[PDB]
Amino acid sequence: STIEEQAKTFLDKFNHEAEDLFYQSSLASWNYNTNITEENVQNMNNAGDKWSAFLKEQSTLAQMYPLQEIQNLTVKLQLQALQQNGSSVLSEDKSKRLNTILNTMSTIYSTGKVCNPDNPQECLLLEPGLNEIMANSLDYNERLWAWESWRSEVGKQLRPLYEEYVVLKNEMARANHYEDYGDYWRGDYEVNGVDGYDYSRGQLIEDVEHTFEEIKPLYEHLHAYVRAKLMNAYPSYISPIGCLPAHLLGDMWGRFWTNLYSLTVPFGQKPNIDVTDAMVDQAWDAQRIFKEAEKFFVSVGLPNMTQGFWENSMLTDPGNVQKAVCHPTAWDLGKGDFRILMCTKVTMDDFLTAHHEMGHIQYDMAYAAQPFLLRNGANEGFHEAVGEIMSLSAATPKHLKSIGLLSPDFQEDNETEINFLLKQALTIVGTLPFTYMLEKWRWMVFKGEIPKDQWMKKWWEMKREIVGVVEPVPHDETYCDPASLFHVSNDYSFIRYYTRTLYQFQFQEALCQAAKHEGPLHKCDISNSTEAGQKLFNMLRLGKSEPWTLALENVVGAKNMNVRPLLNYFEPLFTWLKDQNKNSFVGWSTDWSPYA
Amino acid sequence: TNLCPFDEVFNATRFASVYAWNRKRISNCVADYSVLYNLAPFFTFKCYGVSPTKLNDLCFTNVYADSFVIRGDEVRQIAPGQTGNIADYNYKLPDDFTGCVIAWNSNKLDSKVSGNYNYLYRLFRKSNLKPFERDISTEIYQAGNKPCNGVAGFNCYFPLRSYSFRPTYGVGHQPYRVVVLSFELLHAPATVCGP
Ligand SMILES: *[C@@H]1O[C@H](CO)[C@@H](O)[C@H](O)[C@H]1NC(C)=O
Ligand SMILES: *[C@@H]1O[C@H](CO)[C@@H](O)[C@H](O)[C@H]1NC(C)=O
Ligand SMILES: *[C@@H]1O[C@H](CO)[C@@H](O)[C@H](O)[C@H]1NC(C)=O
Ligand SMILES: *[C@@H]1O[C@H](CO)[C@@H](O)[C@H](O)[C@H]1NC(C)=O
Ligand SMILES: [Zn+2]
Repeated sequence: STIEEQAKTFLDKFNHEAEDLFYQSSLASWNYNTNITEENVQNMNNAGDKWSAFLKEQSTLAQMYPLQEIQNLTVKLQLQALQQNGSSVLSEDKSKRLNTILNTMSTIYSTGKVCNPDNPQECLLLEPGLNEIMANSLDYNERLWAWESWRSEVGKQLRPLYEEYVVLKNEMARANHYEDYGDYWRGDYEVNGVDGYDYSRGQLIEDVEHTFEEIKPLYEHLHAYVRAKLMNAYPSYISPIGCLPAHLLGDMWGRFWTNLYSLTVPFGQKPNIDVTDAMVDQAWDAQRIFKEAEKFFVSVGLPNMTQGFWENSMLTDPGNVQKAVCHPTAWDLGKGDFRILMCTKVTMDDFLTAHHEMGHIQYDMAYAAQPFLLRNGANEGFHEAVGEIMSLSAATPKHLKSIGLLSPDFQEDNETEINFLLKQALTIVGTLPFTYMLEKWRWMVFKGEIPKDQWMKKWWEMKREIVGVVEPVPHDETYCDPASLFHVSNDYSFIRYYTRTLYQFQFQEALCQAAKHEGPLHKCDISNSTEAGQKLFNMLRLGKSEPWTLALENVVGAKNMNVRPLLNYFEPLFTWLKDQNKNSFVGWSTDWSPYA
Repeated sequence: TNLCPFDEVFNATRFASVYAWNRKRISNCVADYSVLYNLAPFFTFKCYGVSPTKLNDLCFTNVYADSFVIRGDEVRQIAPGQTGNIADYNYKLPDDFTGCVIAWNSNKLDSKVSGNYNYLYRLFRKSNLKPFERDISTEIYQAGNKPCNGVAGFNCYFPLRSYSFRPTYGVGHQPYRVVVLSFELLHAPATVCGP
């Protein structure tokens, strides 16, 4: 018979067997998460190992189907997903060495501690000592010491491990018909076989560079504003023309500028929008929060949560005997089993993250009719973008007035809008240069453009060129500062955080084009609008069955990632910054250093 | 004044598998559907051919008491002119089907933690099903171009799969018990009228 007919039945069997095994593994992991016992750990390890062994055996079996004689797009996608060799192509000794290297790197990252001399006992881990010191202390010397000590007591144990990891991953990628590991990671956005909706693996770099170039001026103005505020904070440590030292950007690595908000408030006489008091006063619990979230999602036409979600999910910290992780997460075990794990507290932040996780659950519920191999977002940026759009819709003052939570006498003025847009930009704008820079450095290190003996020398060059961040203490080649970050030392892609930040702003305005919104884009709400809900559901229900270009076009009317809606969103703050920067200088000089 | 044995079928401890669905032939008694017509202890009742609104005055030759248990979302497939997994590999109803179907949830009974591998259903078949046909074969399904030699291997599968019913499924995956009462009438005195 035809090869596609010989593969259809194989796919059916794989689906019917993988559903049960994935359900077993997910159930075991959930039981571990909600109840930490030794038997739970053993059960979860056994289930995970069984699922992984079955997956590997099925992939080995599937590798025998010639893809060159199959034309159906869905079957081609499923078999291409199932036919990956992975790291098995590498030799057994090399594979064992790679696994040992990865485990050692993760253990060093998550186990090392830092302490000053003459205190060999009281040594702080990364949390909650280093993070709190970075995000709360205003002492220059203490911050510098913490930064340099964390980067000097860890990178030494990472540099040779990282070099061997780079070599092994590069040879593994080359053995699997790829140019290098960077190409292997870029292959997630690759689209082929569809006429008029194709995407090249090398086009991602070009698109990212174009988007960053057209973004640049807003980041320059924001950096000038932040630099002026920091200079006013530190009278004799920051030059009026220099870049920003790396040990003064809120957290350890300067990924987010959120913690800078307390030092960059435009109008400090008007308090922020904190509605914790109204949350506490009206006798409001976690169940009420989730019912409000469900009502908000119902108001746009999306279905409501089932009884199993209410019965099985854990929406409150158990306390007493049970010990559970409090990181919120939307679990999709499969077969109609959806749950949300979170330690709810009476706070507006929990109110927003409830909407985030419920959007995750709704998107998981949307594509439950797809085959097992296509039950995920179109690419690695769609899913969190759909998560964040719900929070953006629900954070507006109009929605908070639509739930009877704020006094109707509260009238929004331009000062509060400026404060809100600056707070949003200190998280959205302040991370795109960092993400792009780190991904570019890793890509070109894998490609081989940077020789080893020059790695650090290139890494801190872009900090002066792109991010505009300077080094407080000179660094030698033996350091491995970039490896100190979480994602790089755990073999994680780091470009998904870029495209997502754009994709959401493309979706938002598109939905607001069906909500008939009049006015600025920073106050649009999709509530009580069935057209926007239907437009969103059209994209959500597709899952991975179609190229992500088609999914993007089905909502925004464009076949490529774009950033113009982001600038449209930030136009008011952009104009305010342009007016305020009449005396401050836009730009920075790379040759400036604090130590000269 | 013989009451037809409808009482002992609904509340049986266990029902057979989907591909071994149980049948009962009922004749020469009195069956009253008004007991379940206005009581509502079930969840779903629907049917074709005969209107439930007091049409037991007619006479039928025999009553078929088909019974089995399936997945929830497959309850839609027990209907005339339907196509799917059940309608192609497990049970196929005639296009002009006359009779009634009652489906109700059975999560408190047929659901066990860590799975309830006791219910079997066919997944692969070489053809379709003629109306009112039985399948009790255990032959290995051939999908490739080589003999299977009676063992599972390349392009050789076991045609039966087990429902892993566990009390934490969604409403779609939860077990549903289905009873099909078929009123077969032909050229006969048709003593089974049910006054
Ligand atoms: C958690 O696990 C322990 C031992 O595994 C058990 O005794 C306890 O009942 C479990 N808690 C719950 C809520 O099931
Ligand atoms: C692939 O096969 C499916 C059958 O499940 C069909 O619906 C679809 O149109 C086919 N597509 C192509 C491109 O052959
Ligand atoms: C890698 O995949 C190709 C086809 O994708 C296959 O021919 C080859 O055997 C695989 N490698 C190994 C070691 O099996
Ligand atoms: C969810 O919405 C449906 C509307 O089709 C409604 O019938 C159902 O009762 C709702 N769920 C709850 C728990 O109210
Ligand atoms: Zn998320």
